Amino acid sequence: KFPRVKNWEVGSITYDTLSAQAQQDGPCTPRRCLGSLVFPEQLLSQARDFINQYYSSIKRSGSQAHEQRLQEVEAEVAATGTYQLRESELVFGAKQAWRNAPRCVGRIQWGKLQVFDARDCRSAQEMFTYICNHIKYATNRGNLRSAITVFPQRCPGRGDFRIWNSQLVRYAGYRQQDGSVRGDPANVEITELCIQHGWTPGNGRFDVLPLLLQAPDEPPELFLLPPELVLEVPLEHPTLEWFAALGLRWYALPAVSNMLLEIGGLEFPAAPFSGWYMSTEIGTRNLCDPHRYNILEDVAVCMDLDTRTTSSLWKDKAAVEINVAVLHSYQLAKVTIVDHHAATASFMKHLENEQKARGGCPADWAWIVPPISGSLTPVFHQEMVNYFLSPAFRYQPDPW
Amino acid sequence: KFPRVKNWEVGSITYDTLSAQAQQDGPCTPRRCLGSLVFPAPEQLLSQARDFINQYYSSIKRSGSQAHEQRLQEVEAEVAATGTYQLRESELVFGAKQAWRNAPRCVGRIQWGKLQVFDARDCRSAQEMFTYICNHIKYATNRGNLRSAITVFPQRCPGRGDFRIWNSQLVRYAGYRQQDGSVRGDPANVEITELCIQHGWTPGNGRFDVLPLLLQAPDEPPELFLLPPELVLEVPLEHPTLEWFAALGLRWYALPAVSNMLLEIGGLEFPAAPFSGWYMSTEIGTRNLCDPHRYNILEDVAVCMDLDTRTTSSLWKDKAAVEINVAVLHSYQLAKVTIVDHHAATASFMKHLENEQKARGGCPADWAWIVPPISGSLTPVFHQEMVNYFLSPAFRYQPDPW
Ligand code: HEM
Ligand code: HEM
Ligand SMILES: Cc1cc(N)nc(COc2cc(CCN3CCC(F)(F)CC3)cc(F)c2F)c1
Ligand SMILES: Cc1cc(N)nc(COc2cc(CCN3CCC(F)(F)CC3)cc(F)c2F)c1
Ligand SMILES: C[C@H](O)[C@H](O)[C@H]1CNc2nc(N)[nH]c(=O)c2N1
Ligand SMILES: C[C@H](O)[C@H](O)[C@H]1CNc2nc(N)[nH]c(=O)c2N1
Ligand SMILES: [Ca+2]
Ligand SMILES: [Cl-]
Ligand SMILES: [Cl-]
Ligand SMILES: [Gd]
Ligand SMILES: [Gd]
Ligand SMILES: [Zn+2]
Repeated sequence: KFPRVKNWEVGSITYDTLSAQAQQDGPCTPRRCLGSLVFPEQLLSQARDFINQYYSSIKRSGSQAHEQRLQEVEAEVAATGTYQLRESELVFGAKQAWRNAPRCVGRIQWGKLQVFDARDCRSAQEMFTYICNHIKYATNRGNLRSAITVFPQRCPGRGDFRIWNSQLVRYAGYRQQDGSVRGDPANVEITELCIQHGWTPGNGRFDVLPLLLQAPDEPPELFLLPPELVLEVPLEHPTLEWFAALGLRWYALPAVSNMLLEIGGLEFPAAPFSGWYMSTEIGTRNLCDPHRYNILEDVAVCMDLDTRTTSSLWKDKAAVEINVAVLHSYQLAKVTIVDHHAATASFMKHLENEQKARGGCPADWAWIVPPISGSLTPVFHQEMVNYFLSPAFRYQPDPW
Repeated sequence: KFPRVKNWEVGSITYDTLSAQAQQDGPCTPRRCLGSLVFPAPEQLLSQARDFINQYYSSIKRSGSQAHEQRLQEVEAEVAATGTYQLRESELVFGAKQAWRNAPRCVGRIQWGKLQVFDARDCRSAQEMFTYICNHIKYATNRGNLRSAITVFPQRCPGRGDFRIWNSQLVRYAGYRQQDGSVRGDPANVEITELCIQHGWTPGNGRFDVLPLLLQAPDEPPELFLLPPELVLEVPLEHPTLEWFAALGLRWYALPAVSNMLLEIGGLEFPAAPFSGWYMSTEIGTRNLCDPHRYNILEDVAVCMDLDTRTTSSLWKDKAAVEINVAVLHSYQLAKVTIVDHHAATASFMKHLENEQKARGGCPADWAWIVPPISGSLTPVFHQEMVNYFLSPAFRYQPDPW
């Protein structure tokens, strides 16, 4: 009943007792495992259990304020069918939802998160101001700070607050008459929407898209980001002088804007959150994936590698140097970044901390292990258990 | 519906209808996924046997034929009289290929139809067992042009012990528990090393001493057999442009030959059935030489490369690991020993998935084992969603016989 979990480098054994509290159901069955797939009024009951967590979390369970909050939420839903979080409960739910994210390797940071309460928002012009506060605060001139801004919860009968962009900062993706893409291929859909709802297309490879913000029961509105607000890093290499001339750049702040936040039965469909980057996210996935910028062969040609036989490992050598360029360029510009060795070493520490805090830690091995040098990191050798705890971030249908 | 599967590099979508035919259950539940864990009766014999016979007769496009009806009836009668049955030779060849085809953690399954099957079911002693194995090693090594092969020893049957091969692989390097607590040699092989000494093997003291074989005939303690040095093809490691690398004095063996799994065909179980293919270079380069709990040479190579090992942000570990993998591929190709790099291996596996989709409507695959241990997202299988499940016939783990 309690999964035995082994670390093969060390030989250490633990048992995951927290997986018993798995509140929902994942995609796997005894017949088949689907862990590799990317996407695979009684509201009182969720509301009740989250409060118990909260008061247990502050060592005030069954106590005075515990029983009062319970009858409070009961009355609020009885009167309207929904209820309101205390600002502190909102802070706690935000951090827990990060803490419970099985696919995030950055969770050693989960206690330090800046929660911006924006539930008093209405109109997209106010969304936009909340967002620029967030962006300015989180960027902090390159010394990055984690943050989330929470827009009003979904409620019955009412529209919804949605940010149509998947991230707050995204490069455009233009299609050409030869079928291909100039810019970021992942953004061809959001880019044509931006154009169609007003935006004037640039023509470069790193044109920052506008924001398509949507307030309850109106069409979305464009909002162009001030250029001094969006901090970017020109990519250069410590020793390959031609690398800079490739013209590659990326942005400082990874800020995800299209995931739904869920707390004690409440659902916040706009709650963007930001941290800082792991270097492999930029250098390996964003620039070297075949369906993203796909620059691997360009760099290999420039390094004078032999590209007509797979066994010279030219793909591997070019990838490492692109990651070195990324790390060097962010450091040179004093923008917070973390390499996959340091990050995976801190996730090991987080697993050990959580093994003592709550008896385990939900983790998705395929997303924890970095996309280069897998077995050179300690998490490759760590067995992991993936389950869904609440509160949580979840994917959600596109707003169309 | 069946599980919808997506390739993110191409955009394409398939449905894995084959998984619906999964018999034995895996370790996952709707509560929790254990996909990352390494190691998580007459009427059931007949239903497995029946299903296997049906598979065979589909393979040769003779389903429903008279021979198909008669072989089912034949198997039914033998189980009713003896409680077990015997495979025809053709069923055994087909069964061994299907088990390979069904193995979710093997990336080299493009080759599953080209497998040499040695029938050793009439083996009667440990000496005959050793002779079958030397012939296997000789056939498969083939002086460096490796050929896939399996030797099937007699099946488990009631009232008699199993044939077993105590070694996990036919060729392994000794790992000597050093006196100060460390290890000289391969640390993965400390247990089997100590069992060889205790069974009368006089050990050496190198880092690359080939272990002898411990073979167990039914109801008998294991017997010790020395592999003839001329049978064990080994490759000295050198680097194409790092001339000091040869001074490390690194070697690895040509032939990867797994000897401790159980083969299961139509309900029958073969506790000894060693199989061998050829290496993927990351198994030697990354895992066997750079795992911290294996030969753990990564820091030493990095210093000799004059890399800045005092901070992770220079990516010295990645750089050294690449050159170790370069050395392995260069050294095998120089010695004329078959080897495949992880880009070629994973590209051929993508071709296999597409054939299997057309042939059977799916393919069981364990993503964490198919994605190679370096450069994952640079290979195409990284971006391929996969469904993991158990089909039979199958290769299975089994308890250590001691
Ligand atoms: C502060 C430093 C952080 C680092 C280095 C980091 C790193 C990562 C990485 C590498 C992933 C895998 C994403 C991918 O490659 O597609 C991920 C996923 C995720 N992160 Fe973190 N992250 C950080 C902060 C945060 C914060 C502040 C939150 C929320 C409060 C968060 C919530 C999540 C969630 C929900 C996912 C899952 C998204 C998905 O499934 O694609 N992370 N993170
Ligand atoms: C012909 C070239 C072959 C290549 C390149 C190859 C490659 C591999 C690799 C890289 C793995 C992962 C193993 C690890 O990381 O330890 C694996 C596993 C496996 N292979 Fe293959 N293999 C080949 C032939 C064969 C053959 C001939 C068989 C059986 C007839 C076979 C059956 C298996 C099985 C059962 C596993 C999984 C073992 C486990 O669960 O630990 N392979 N193979
Ligand atoms: C705060 C933070 C820090 C950090 N360092 N990194 C992240 C990245 O978080 C995500 C990354 C991705 C990319 C993976 N992929 C994109 C296309 C797809 F949506 F189709 C499937 C998922 C999707 C998400 F939703 C995410 F939250 C977030
Ligand atoms: C035929 C063949 C070809 C090839 N190219 N390669 C292989 C490697 O097959 C295995 C290799 C190993 C040793 C590596 N390691 C042992 C401990 C562990 F079990 F924890 C994880 C795997 C164990 C197995 F069972 C295997 F099938 C086999
Ligand atoms: C198909 C496969 O599940 C998919 O490529 C996953 C695998 N692991 C990943 N890991 C991270 N960190 N990010 C990803 O987008 C993915 N993608
Ligand atoms: C804990 C983890 O599952 C373990 O280290 C696995 C990961 N993936 C692997 N994949 C392959 N092919 N071989 C392995 O030994 C492993 N080890
Ligand atoms: Ca045209
Ligand atoms: Cl990104
Ligand atoms: Cl091996
Ligand atoms: Gd040049
Ligand atoms: Gd040289
Ligand atoms: Zn699973």
